[PDB]
Amino acid sequence: MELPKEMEEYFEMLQREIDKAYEIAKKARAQGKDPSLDVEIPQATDMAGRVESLVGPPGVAKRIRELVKEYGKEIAALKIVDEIIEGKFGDLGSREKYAEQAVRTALAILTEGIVSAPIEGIANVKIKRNTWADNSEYLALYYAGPIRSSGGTAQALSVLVGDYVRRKLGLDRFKPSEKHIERMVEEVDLYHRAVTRLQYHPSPEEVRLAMRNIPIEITGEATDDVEVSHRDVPGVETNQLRGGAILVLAEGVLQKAKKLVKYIDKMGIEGWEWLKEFVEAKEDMGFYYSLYQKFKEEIAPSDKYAKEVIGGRPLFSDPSKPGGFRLRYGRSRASGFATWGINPATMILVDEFLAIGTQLKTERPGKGAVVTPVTTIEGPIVKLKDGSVLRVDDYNLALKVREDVEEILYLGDAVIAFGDFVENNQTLLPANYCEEWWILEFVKALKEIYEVHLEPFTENEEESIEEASDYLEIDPEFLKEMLRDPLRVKPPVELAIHFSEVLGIPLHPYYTLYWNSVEPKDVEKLWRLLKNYAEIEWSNFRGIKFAKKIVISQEKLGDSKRTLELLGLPHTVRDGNVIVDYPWAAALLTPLGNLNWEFMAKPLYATIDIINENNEIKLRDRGISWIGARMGRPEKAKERKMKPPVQVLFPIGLAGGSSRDIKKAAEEGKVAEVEIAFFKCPKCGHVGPEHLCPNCGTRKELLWVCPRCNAEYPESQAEGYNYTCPKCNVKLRPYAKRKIRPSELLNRAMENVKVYGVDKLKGVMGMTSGWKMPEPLEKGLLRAKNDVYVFKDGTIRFDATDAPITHFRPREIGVSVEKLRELGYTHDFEGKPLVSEDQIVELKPQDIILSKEAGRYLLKVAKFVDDLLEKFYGLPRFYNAEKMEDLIGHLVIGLAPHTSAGIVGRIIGFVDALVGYAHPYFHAAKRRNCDGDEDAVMLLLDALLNFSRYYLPEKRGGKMDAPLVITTRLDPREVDSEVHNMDIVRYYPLEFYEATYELKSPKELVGVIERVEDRLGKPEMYYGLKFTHDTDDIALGPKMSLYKQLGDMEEKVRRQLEVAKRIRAVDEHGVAEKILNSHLIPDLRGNLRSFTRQEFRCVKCNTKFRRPPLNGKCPVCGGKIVLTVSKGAIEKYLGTAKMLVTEYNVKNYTRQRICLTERDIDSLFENVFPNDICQRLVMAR
Amino acid sequence: ELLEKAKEDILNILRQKRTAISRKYILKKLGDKYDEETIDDAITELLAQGEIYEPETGYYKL
Amino acid sequence: EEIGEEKEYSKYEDVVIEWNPSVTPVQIEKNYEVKFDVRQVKLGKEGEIIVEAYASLFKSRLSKLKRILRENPEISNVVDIGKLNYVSGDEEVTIIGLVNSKRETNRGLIFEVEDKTGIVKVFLPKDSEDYREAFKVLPDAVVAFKGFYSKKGIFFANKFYLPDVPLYRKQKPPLEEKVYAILISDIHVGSREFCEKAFLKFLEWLNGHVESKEEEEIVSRVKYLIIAGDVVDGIGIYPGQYSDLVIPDIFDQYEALANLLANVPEHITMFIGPGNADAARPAIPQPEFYKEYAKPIYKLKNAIIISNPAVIRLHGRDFLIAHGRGIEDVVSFVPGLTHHKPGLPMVELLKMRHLAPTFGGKVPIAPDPEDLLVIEEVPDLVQMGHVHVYDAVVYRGVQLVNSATWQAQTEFQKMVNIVPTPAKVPVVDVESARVVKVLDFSGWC
Ligand SMILES: [Fe+3]
Ligand SMILES: [Zn+2]
Ligand SMILES: [Zn+2]
Ligand SMILES: [Zn+2]
Repeated sequence: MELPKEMEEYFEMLQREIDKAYEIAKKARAQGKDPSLDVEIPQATDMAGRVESLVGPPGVAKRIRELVKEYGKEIAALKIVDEIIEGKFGDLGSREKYAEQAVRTALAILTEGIVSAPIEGIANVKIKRNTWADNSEYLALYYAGPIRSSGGTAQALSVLVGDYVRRKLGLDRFKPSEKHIERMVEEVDLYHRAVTRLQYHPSPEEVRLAMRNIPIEITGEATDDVEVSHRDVPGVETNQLRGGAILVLAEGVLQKAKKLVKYIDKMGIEGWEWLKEFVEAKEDMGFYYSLYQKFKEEIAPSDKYAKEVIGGRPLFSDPSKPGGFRLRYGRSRASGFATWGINPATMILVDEFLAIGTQLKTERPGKGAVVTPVTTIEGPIVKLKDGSVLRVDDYNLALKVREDVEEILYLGDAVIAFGDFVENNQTLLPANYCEEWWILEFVKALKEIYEVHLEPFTENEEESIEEASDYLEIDPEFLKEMLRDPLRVKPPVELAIHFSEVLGIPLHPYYTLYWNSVEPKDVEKLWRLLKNYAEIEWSNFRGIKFAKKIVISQEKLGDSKRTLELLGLPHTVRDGNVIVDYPWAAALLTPLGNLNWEFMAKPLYATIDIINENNEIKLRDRGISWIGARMGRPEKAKERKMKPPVQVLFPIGLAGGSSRDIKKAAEEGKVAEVEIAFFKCPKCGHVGPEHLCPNCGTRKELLWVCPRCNAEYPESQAEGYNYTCPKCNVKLRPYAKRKIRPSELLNRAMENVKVYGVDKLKGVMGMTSGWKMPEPLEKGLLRAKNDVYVFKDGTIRFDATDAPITHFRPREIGVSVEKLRELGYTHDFEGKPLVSEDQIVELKPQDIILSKEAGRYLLKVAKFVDDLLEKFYGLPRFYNAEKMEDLIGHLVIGLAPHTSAGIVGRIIGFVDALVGYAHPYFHAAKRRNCDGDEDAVMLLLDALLNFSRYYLPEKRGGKMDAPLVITTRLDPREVDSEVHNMDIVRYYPLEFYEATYELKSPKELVGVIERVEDRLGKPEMYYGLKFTHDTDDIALGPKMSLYKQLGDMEEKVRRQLEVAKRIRAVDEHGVAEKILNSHLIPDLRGNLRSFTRQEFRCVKCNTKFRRPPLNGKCPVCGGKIVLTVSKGAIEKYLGTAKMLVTEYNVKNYTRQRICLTERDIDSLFENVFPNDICQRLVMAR
Repeated sequence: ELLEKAKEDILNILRQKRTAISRKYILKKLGDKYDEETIDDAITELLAQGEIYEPETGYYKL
Repeated sequence: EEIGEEKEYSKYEDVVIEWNPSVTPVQIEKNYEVKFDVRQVKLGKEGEIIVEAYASLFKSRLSKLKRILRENPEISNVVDIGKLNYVSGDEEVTIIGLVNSKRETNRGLIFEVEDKTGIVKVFLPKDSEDYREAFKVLPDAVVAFKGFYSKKGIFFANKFYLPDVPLYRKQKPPLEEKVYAILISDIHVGSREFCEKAFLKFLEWLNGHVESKEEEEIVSRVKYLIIAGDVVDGIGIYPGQYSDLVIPDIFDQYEALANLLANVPEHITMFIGPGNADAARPAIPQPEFYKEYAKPIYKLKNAIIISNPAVIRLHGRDFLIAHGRGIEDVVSFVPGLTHHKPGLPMVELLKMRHLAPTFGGKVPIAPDPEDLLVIEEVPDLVQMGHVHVYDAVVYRGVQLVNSATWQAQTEFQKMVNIVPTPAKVPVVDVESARVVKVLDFSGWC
């Protein structure tokens, strides 16, 4: 392969910077003040290295690299398993060890070594006997909690790997009894009913079919404390729920059966026929009148997204209702992975409930999405309080006319890519008529009539432009500008009519009204009124006649005014008349022939069909496909703190209070008894919790204790004794319960780093790691001074929502061209040299764009790192940052909460939104989607200096969300599978739009539109991607959602209902009922039910009593006893419920329920202490 | 004679196109066979008799 | 949930049942009196007052049950827990208090008894004669212990007492004529499983449409009829109830109940009390229905509304009537006392002298300053419901009857595996306060 010498240089520069950071990290770590004498984050460049460094076995990288090129990705796993069992990698011992190692390695290879399933999801592998039927050996797999967040596709492959391993080792099947199957059914049903709603709910027949054919056992430890009826089942050691096993069996082999059967047939495994069988068994009249019928029969509305409504989260459009979101096939610069494109104008007019990064609950393509501004598509159409109608297509007009808006007749447009349709396998909804379809028809007509060749969206030859201009009698500059930006440059209405009457193409979509949104009888009445009582000013362009003004009195118009509103026609009301202005009178009167042929209603016909039957200029359906959506989970750009904030990993016990303040304990001179580890100096004999001797200056050795005789042994003698007490023959431990004096330690640290002005220093109550090695207090002092926080492994993290980006302009991120050339950028995406800030530059795979809050936090982190290097380690400073613009060109690590591997990035700019912009490959490398997910970023040097494997929790799940290995190069072939469906074409062709009306599956035209998968393997997968829609700015619009500015629920519901009232495509009475059914009534009923079974708690102590003490005081403290659930908790949502009942048309069931709830609350507290809806209800009946 | 042959050819050109064609196109295509004056006279006579009409100035349709 | 479209239903407005001319009822004077009723007694930071109310409730319960316990002649030399230190080793004493915890060891039982003055730990050895009773006592019940004390801090007991029914009773005077009474409960009007035909046949029976001489004589001597709770199915008791309702409006439910109870003859008096699915208080004790919601059952000329619970005197005998929601607490604690035999749990409730002792389980208790659920005076007959199974037992002279239901098996019941016994009716004799006949209408269902 021949790379353009640019990608190789890019990767070489990245490696140079990584080595530069590692040099100082290694020089600092070798002084001896830290748990290890070397850096604890190994670096790898491909999947083989990650698999070797995560689960082993040693020497697997070479074999993996050979076999992947020889056979492929899938079969190399089987070959590695075969080699492992044969003993080519050493002697492991028992067969359980071989089985466990083989399963872990195979799963790591198949999952590409990123998801933490092989390390933490699988707990044990054991060989068991069928003691109930035949006493034959069978293989069992044990699962843990972390498997519940490992993805559906990773749970299913574990069963396949276990089956292959048990087949290879020479074992028998797992033969269960009826009690086992009944227990599994009961467990699944109980889990769904009690703890969490499963994403896929299988029927008991499916569960029995699955349990009767799986050759391995799927068990695990108890995760939830919910008892099950069936008990004492042989071979199962617990009587509580086993969440991991049931979630695997429900969301793997069942939910993802198609992927599993694909893998099975590709690999060649035998014995999985039942899954294949289950998969295969589970699966006179006008033109537009018939298309609507076929559309409804083949695609039906879905209301799964609107089932639940939370107060403060409005509903924007009803399922498949005109007036909602229009559908436009395309991909913007900053959308496409799972992200929608939305005009900023409709963000404002919905009371700013939508900001950049807000998640939507979509209906048609998938389940969720993220919003990103696109300023080229259309915006809302509004009706003012004086009767005027406007089209809002820009930010400023929306900012100006917001206060005068009475109704939102149309929301606007949504840009959804074709790759989403391919990924989710959704039938193609018929396409609306837009600019690019029209421009393709235009160029095709020119080619067919005058033999002139032109190409949209590019630069054409001058001779062809001149010839076309001569044949069309227009300015060549206008043609050149229209053919390269057909979405921002539009012709006047007379030119559109001329094009339609000369070339034969339909009318321009900009001047086409929503003709199919009204019935033909209304148009007939409007025609009669316009013919009878209207004044029209006519004009002339070249022979052609077009209207210029319409003035008709309001009394004669009558109810026909609603037809104009439903047609989306701008007009004004003044002095008792309605006036239609220049560009829209022609749009209204040209499709009707300037009142030269009479409009008559005809059965089995639509408005556009009647227009096209008798007219010279034809039309197309501007609006035929609509999509609904709902709000959920606003954007996040905050920091990351432990539940009580922590700044040092030093145990303090209860000597610091609730806040766990070490400084407070030092001030009072308290003595704390905590569980900690000590070190011993070889020469002087000092004992303490530090690593370097305060007197000698040498490194100390760990002390091992015996829990019975309490004898101390250094590390050397412990290794000599094989970590066992000679007198007791018991296992030694590295920690013991000891008493420490915080004052002396704090004073020593303060004198060590010359930091004195600290008011608070927060630690932890007790350590979770097995070693229980504490952190130096100087790091905590510096962290407190610089106001930064710490995580469970010693690193500092920042969490933000992720959004895609492929192309950018230097002016959006505040970076000059000179800095870009210093970074390495030299050309734009069309090949021209980089000289201006307005050009568009393609983005490199590992370059990221941060937010401004991220910059503000990382500036503090950089100051902390510099202070640490200067004072604690005695080394030169590294960052030297005074403003956040000084971090441009440095490195970070990206991580996801369910992974054990990170990826290195570079900072090139900042934006003003609350999202994290990066290349789609970057997010795919974290096994992540751009539909409302949040990831983490941390500075590289901080991670290298401060991360340690000794601080990690001992329990399963402690290695999740930790940088165990980081990747330095990005390869699209080993990132994820969703990004392989992303379309990278400049513009969709005519075949797509023509095949859209036939309701074809997206798999029938994958060869027409180029995708990422077609470039895999070749050097062209790193550069050359394209986009369909442009955007002026990627951070234009509101930044914070309105949901964060509201505290009370009454205000939330009031604003939500106002938004529902404003929008035509939302029925406010339906919203009022859903709120009561889903958020308000359940809370009131639950609180009223829990008030009479509550507990009582003392204030001084925290003892819980199941019934009140008789004397009214705590038996021990003597303090006051308070309630747990109060009267204020059963009445907070009652006024809002009464208002909903009294102002909105809800059903009688809900009214009576709320009235009885009010009566019940009034009645319970009886012995302790004319216009209303309840009184009218009880008086009417 | 030449006019009789030319009108049929112009009718043939406009027939297959099935839409309005600019005068420059017919002038360039029929220019080699016939001089400009004869083409203009033929267009005027065809308009006078009436089988074609002129929607926009300079564009001719059946 | 999801409420669907409107539906059309009937409210039994054309159902007329007439008296049979072949039966002439006997003329007997009527002696009924409502001895006890909740409405007879007349009982800033809110949390303070609520805590005070609960404390006063439990103090009142302790005082009442102590006054009951002290009537036992074998109970003497009672000492206060706070004054236990004065007790000598040789001297034996008695302590009376509530029960906080009951834990089982390999050598006996260990309790925690709390009084108004202190809390002490009690040890009952496994060889004690009264050991099985201590293994079945529910928490929040007033018990008594007898034994010695230790300076170590453990009270060593050798006897255990409960407030029970006395073993001797006086023979009441006879009656000039014989009168019967009918006990029913759990009608559940408005449900899809409500047995209309069985109830119509029951109404035809009370009007003298029979085929046997014994039934002819029984129907002519019935003067009372008692209904205890769950007269309607209510609305919003559990999610998905709309799809299981024929009449989804509570006003029309009470209208249908009144229309269907207007065919009871004039010479029969009815006593109706609230339940758990009715328009009443959300926690026991319940004063009465809501007048504005349950008006149609107030206008019947031969019906008087009672409370949950209430005591009714009929010709000199006391009838204790409650819905009986406390049977679920006793079943969940003591092993072996399953459903389908609701008599033994009732015996336990009677011999603890409290209708719902446990607090914090599956029975709600309202914050009242005084405890009205203590059985102050020993009754003659106790009636309950809420379990949907018929049973009858006798304990030391009193009769315990659980009226069946008129609602067939539902999906919720067959999920939890309980089989109801629909359409079973007890007939009691006032002179003896015993069930003498059970009527069966399950064939028509
Ligand atoms: Fe009931
Ligand atoms: Zn030393
Ligand atoms: Zn030892
Ligand atoms: Zn206390």
